Amino acid sequence: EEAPFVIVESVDPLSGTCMRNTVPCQKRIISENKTDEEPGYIKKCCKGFCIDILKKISKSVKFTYDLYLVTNGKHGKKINGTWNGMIGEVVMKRAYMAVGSLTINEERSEVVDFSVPFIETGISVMVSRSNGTVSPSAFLEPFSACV
Amino acid sequence: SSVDIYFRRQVELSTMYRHMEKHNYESAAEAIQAVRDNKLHAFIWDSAVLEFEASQKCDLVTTGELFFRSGFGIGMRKDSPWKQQVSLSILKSHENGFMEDLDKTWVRYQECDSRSNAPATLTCENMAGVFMLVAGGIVAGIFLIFIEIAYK
Amino acid sequence: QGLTILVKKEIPRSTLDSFMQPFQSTLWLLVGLSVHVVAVMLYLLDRFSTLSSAMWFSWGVLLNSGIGEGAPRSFSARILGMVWAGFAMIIVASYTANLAAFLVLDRPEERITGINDPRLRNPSDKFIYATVKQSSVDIYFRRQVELSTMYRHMEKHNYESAAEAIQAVRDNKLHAFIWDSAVLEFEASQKCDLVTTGELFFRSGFGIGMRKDSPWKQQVSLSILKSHENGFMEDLDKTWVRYQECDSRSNAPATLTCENMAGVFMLVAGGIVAGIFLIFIEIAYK
Amino acid sequence: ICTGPNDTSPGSPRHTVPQCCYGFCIDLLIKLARTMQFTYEVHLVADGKFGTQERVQNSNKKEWNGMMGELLSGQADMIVAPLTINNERAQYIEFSKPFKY
Amino acid sequence: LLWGLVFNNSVPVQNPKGTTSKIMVSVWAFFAVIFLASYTANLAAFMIQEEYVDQVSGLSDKKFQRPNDFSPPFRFGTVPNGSTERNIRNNYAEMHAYMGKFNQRGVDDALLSLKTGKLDAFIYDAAVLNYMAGRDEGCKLVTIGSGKVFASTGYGIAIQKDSGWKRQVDLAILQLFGDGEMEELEALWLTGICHNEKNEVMSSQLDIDNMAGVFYMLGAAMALSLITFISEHLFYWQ
Amino acid sequence: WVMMFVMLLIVSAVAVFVFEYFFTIGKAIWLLWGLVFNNSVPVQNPKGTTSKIMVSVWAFFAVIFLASYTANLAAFMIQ
Ligand SMILES: N[C@@H](Cc1cc(-c2ccc(Cl)cc2Cl)cc(CP(=O)(O)O)c1O)C(=O)O
Ligand SMILES: *[C@@H]1O[C@H](CO)[C@@H](O)[C@H](O)[C@H]1NC(C)=O
Repeated sequence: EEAPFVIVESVDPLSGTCMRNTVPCQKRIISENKTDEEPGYIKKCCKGFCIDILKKISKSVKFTYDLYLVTNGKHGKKINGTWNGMIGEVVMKRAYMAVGSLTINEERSEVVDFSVPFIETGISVMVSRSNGTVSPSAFLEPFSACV
Repeated sequence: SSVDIYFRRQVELSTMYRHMEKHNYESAAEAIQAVRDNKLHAFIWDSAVLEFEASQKCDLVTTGELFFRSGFGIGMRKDSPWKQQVSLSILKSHENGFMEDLDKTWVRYQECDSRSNAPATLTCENMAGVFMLVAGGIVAGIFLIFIEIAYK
Repeated sequence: QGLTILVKKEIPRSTLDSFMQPFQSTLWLLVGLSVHVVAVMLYLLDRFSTLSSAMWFSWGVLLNSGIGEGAPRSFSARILGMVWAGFAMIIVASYTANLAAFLVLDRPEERITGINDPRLRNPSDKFIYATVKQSSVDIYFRRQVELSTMYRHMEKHNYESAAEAIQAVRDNKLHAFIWDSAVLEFEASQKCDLVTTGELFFRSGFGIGMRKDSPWKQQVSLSILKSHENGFMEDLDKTWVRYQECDSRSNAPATLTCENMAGVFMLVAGGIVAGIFLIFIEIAYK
Repeated sequence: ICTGPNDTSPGSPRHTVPQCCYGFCIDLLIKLARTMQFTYEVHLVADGKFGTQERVQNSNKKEWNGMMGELLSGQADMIVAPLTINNERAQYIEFSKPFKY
Repeated sequence: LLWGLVFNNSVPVQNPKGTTSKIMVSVWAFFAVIFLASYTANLAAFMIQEEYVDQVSGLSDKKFQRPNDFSPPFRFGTVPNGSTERNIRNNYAEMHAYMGKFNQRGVDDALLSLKTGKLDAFIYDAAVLNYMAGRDEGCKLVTIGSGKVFASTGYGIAIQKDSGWKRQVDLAILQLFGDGEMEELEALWLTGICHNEKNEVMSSQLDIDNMAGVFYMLGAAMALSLITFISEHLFYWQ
Repeated sequence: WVMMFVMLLIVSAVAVFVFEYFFTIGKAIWLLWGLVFNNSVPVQNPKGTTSKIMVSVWAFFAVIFLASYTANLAAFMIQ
């Protein structure tokens, strides 16, 4: 949930759920763990683009799942030969799959295994739009050479 | 091909498919020469094969909106020992910058460009009325001249 | 009936500052010099082979006034004056043409094309739309999901009764309103500064209410159907709705007015002024 | 040295004659070969089609066409060519990662 | 006389006698009043143009490889400390360093620097820009076409290696592609407002660059006039 | 549409009574009317080098006024 691909919406006390094209998701958050304070609590309720892919896949291949957020290291960035975050969680068997914003590259195709890409992406450029102008020779347009 | 595979197993395009079955061609090399002869009015294919046309020739042009999304790939029988090494060597060729070099060498010429098709300046074949009337004026003069000499 | 939107029918009023608008403030200067340029250059090519006369001719071919009587007598000066006339024609042709092009594309706004308009899909503080609290419209929007953001926006403004929403649209405190078509259409006809956006929405039909399992149900629901072939409901319709007192068609392209042509009248007044000065200078030079 | 069968268009006796081919895919193929030590040969499809399933024999037996059928029949080994990626072919064949979106 | 009549009333003229000629001339005048009308009319069509976005190639074009021909505005920018830079920092190292004077913050502080003329272009990930292009209402800010992206990769699902689940999720995703569902989610979630076409914008004031052509012809006529004055003045031996 | 006419009358009156200062009493309205719509007929137009400028100002105004009319009217012809 570092993206407009998947979104977390804080839990609703008006009903107790979301249930509108949404799904629950945990966050076993540990913080200020200087007194061995046991972690965990239900953070926001989840929904987003990758989430819908998830649901439809689950109903088409018949499993069930257990969504929970990461703690540290948003994506995989190796440090001292170790993976932190969404790729560690797959290499330490503390998970089975990881969905969301997660690109593809050799540096990851040895630790984890990858699915078929479902979006295009890469490096591209943004520009602004130039207003419409008039040729320096407009005043000769409206008559073919003969006339 | 894959396009008819896409249209058949689609249902909202039942009538579309029902229409196409009567005309589909043998290979794009024929469909292009059939569009440039006005024996056809459209054609549907893989974008990256059309875009090379709008650039080499420049009397054809596409209609922008990007359709069903895919990606080309290589084919190997299921469970072959070569699979993993190949699918790795590909990914190498997308950060060292190799595929960009192949791209530029073979596609992306942009030799012809289109922008704001002109509002079609007039020409010699429709202003023909006024020149006819001035000629006819020349004629009538050679008649109505003598009538003066007579009335003199 | 169904649901529609009720917006304020803007009165078209063409935007135009002054007559200089089709020319970049430099181009005026460029021609105001080049005229004198060609004037002087013409004054020579007749002596070396009438100065005031040449200046008149030059600065008067462009103005299309017949004032000015001289004429180049050379060969060269004639060949110049011809293309000078041509260029003067081009100037005015281009000015009026570009003015025409600007005056076409100057059209006021775009009415909402229904619910599929993206202008509604995205909330903005510069565009407020509401309904009546605790009705069927909010029931329709709540239990819909694609309209989650829509509903999330509306909750902050919904009104108490259409009698307030209409008086709030006709005061530009609001920009839209959604309700039962057959209640809006009576508005676009009684008053005629409001008009709807056509596209018919979620479909329904009014009805009568009785507690479940009442002895009156069947007879009532029969007597209704009688009143749709004898022709009774048509009579009620015509008596109460369908006045068509005001009609709309092809909102005009907003004729010009006294408040934007004010430039040229200013310049002719100023011309009157300068005359009362430059008159005496003549008497002096006499 | 492109070993092509299509000296003439289909509908006439074919006299498979050597040709030569080049372009995007041939360059990519040569890169792969240098990377993984192959020795390749190339022969063009005898069908001139991409390939799809179709009933035959006035029956319900499902067979493919063209180069896809030439792979599944072991007649070929690898399709280095502009071949798309879909579900219906994915159940008989192994697709590399995509090399052109 | 006739030249004057075609363009517009210029000067007194000793025009005709000869009551026949007093009719030929009128025919010509009618022709002129129609010809000028046709010109003024059709020219009012050539003055409604469309917006214009430049046809720039990918990162490989001259505008970045040799960013010193038109020195002033070349402002390829980026965002610091991220995966975007490294790919640039490993293929265009010099063109990486040049960008050092263009580090933005976040992404909004960069999208703004394209509406206030501080920057030329901007380099970032595709699928986030595209969704961000459909955000702003000022459609004067829209990316270049696809097929020009540099390092085409995708988005994927991470599976523990060697699992048997892999084959099935692949076939399932190709299924979602197969029956048009993916477009439904894509359209509901990513594609926003600005899938529109370039407007017919009325021009601004005509300016000297636009109308220079008439002035060059005016000057050329001035020169030709000088030349004829010279040629005639050669007549001092007769 | 009538401010034009009132300016017309005013300028004509001041024109002749400026011309007085260094055959042209009502021939003005003729001249100016012609100038507004388009060239109609010979006119004993001015003397009085000042008036030879008031008239030119009017002519400029006319060449702008006719342009505005022809232009905006080309909008009312698309229904
Ligand atoms: N997708 C990449 C990570 C990754 C993510 C983003 C990103 C962040 C926020 C949003 Cl809302 C959208 C996007 Cl796409 C951007 C980049 C590019 P950079 O961080 O260099 O600016 C990146 O690498 C992965 O798979 O690890
Ligand atoms: C284009 O014209 C619009 C008109 O409002 C203006 O806001 C914008 O700044 C112009 N852009 C350029 C690059 O001149």
